Amino acid sequence: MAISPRDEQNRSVDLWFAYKVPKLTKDADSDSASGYEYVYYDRQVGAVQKSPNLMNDPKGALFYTLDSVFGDPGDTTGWILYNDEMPADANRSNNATLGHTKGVIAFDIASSSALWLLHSWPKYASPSVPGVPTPLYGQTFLCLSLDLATAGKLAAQMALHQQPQVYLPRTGGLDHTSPLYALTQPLNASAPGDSDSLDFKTRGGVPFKVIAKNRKWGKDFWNDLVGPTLKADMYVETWIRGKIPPVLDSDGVHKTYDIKFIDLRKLGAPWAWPETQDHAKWGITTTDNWVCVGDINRMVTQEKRGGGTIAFQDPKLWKALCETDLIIPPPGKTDAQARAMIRKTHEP
Amino acid sequence: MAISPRDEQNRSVDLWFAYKVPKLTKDADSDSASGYEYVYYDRQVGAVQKSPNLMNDPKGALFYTLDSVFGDPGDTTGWILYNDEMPADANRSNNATLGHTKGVIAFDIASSSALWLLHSWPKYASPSVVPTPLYGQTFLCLSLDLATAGKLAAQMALHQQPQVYLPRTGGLDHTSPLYALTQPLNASAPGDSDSLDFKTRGGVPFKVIAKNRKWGKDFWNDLVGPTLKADMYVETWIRGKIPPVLDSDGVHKTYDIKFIDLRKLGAPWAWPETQDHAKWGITTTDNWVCVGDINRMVTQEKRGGGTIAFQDPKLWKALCETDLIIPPPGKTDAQARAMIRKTHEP
Repeated sequence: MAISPRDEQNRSVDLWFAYKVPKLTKDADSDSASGYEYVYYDRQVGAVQKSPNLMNDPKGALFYTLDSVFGDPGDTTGWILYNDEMPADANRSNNATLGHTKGVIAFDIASSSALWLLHSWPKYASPSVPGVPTPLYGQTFLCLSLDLATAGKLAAQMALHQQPQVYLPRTGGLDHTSPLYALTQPLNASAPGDSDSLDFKTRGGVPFKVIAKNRKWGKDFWNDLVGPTLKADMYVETWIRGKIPPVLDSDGVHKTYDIKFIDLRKLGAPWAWPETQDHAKWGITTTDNWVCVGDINRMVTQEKRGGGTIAFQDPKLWKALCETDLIIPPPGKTDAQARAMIRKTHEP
Repeated sequence: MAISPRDEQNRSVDLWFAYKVPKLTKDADSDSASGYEYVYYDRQVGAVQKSPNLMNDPKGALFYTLDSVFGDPGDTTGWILYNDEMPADANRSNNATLGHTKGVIAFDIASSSALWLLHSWPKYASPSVVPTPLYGQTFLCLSLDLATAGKLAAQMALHQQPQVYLPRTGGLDHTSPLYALTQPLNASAPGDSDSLDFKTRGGVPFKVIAKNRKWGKDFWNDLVGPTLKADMYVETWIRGKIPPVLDSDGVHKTYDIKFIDLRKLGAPWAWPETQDHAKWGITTTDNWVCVGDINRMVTQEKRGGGTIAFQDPKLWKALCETDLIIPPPGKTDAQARAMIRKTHEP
């Protein structure tokens, strides 16, 4: 009854991760993937595996987690929802200056418990309308078990840097002095620095960092902030960070050759797809097993808006994500030539 | 020194059209096309053919036309520039409630002459100062008299509501509709669309068919087609996103399916329609060619914009024959065409 992430069988769990696949076409009558299939990971199952559920079913870690919050809240249960693209039932108009951060912070004062769900779905989530979010993209999800003090400290950072667009909150009787309450009130883009990083732990003791940029930041979020904060290089060499132009097949006909693919087949999830059909808001380091899941994608071109990423160390998840790389060269080209075309997208 | 479109040899011409190719690559070290190559058409040459020039050269119809305006203007020469994405030297934030329209109206009051250049480049043009080469684009440039340019300006003030920047009035009287286009656009438009008939100085009839920000229907099938009393040729248009499709190696990939192919016009390139601004269309009969501000996507913002429509059997046939359909692996031409039509769904 304390607020907690829920796993695939509705059991309380300290942390979970999911990678949802995009909608993928088999033929005119059927999809290979609807876009709600996913792989699931937590440290109890100990492996990244294909889920038997669809994410929009009323089953699986996402539903069980959010239903445990919204379904029958206590007198001191509350929540903060935010999204730069709010769902249709939101209680405010859009503010285009706020951060491109999306998520849910839920809490219960009496039990001193909280959770944080990070996702990248536009128009999600709603506390009373099961909205149908888009199936078209690969996406990642991270859900963490928190104590109330950690949720408050996180909300204080977000009020300063990420500056999320908060909608339909429930305060559960919070003191107006609480940073959780302050996050529901108007924000001031005032901080003099351009970034911030904080250390936290889950209730289970798993260390993580929240690494944020604000509207002043104009450099490379990944190589100039995240990497240096982790004291490790981001593994970027096969990232798509811009557009590859159409590539010649033959006789002057140029086609999309994606070159870089994300491949989950080693995890029992029988799908591989272009990185351009992926939100690509995760990254790993080349050493020390850091996994980052967050608000900011891999494109060199970015807006001057707040946002951040969660970083934590996980050898098992790091290995699984490392092994999702798939490089397919265009016709007549080598692997080295394909890698050079990918790296060219890193040029501004 | 009367204002006029200039052709590929820097001679005055009543009308010209250009189709610029996107940047196209062979590998990381070589490109098949820089994205400044183009085919050119006017009624004097009477053929749609690849230009010897690049559009960023200090020659060719685009350079010669704009240089005849910006290069050494007389005291009565002026211009209205507009773009929903203003260039950097405007030093102003964009107003997203104004129209998609991009272009240049230039004029000289002493000679009662004007020209209209329609283009689709963001952040362009600037009277003193590199536009993206990444997309296929169309251009149209028309010779107008000052009265016609003012009638067009009056329509724009109501419907397209273009975002004007760095104007030069050339001493325009403030009661001119051209001058009003440089002032804040506050007039309320009646209805959600408008269509007007015009002619070039050379007598070529054209229509300007415009929607305003209250329009929420299909610009092409519900406004343009009915205005022209013809059907738009849309059956192979990409009007939405096609998901990745399964290949035999077990991986899902981008298959473009619909390509734009200029090889029969001497330009040895074909490319995905998704790498094309696709702001042109033709009808199935009566030889209508439309070049404008509005692309083919079903999803549209509620903002102003329009298209220029005129009849030209020669350009119509050239554009019609640029279709190229390539099915995904294992699929037939019929299945490919059904996948394209699927992008037309609401």
